[PDB]
Amino acid sequence: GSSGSSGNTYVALYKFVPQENEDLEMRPGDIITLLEDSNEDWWKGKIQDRIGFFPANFVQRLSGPSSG
Repeated sequence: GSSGSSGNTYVALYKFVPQENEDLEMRPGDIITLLEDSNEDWWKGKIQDRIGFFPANFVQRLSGPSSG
């Protein structure tokens, strides 16, 4: 990301099954790059070799390594 602004990463909790191209496929344990967060119910991101829309209730914003 050239001169990125919002570097928010999300880790897919469960596997998603896209019915149409528009939808994006993800697996439990992958890293998705949140690109568009205008919506609230569903968010858009970018995967290694995959791309598209996906539900937020499936992923969990990655805050970071919790520690004292």
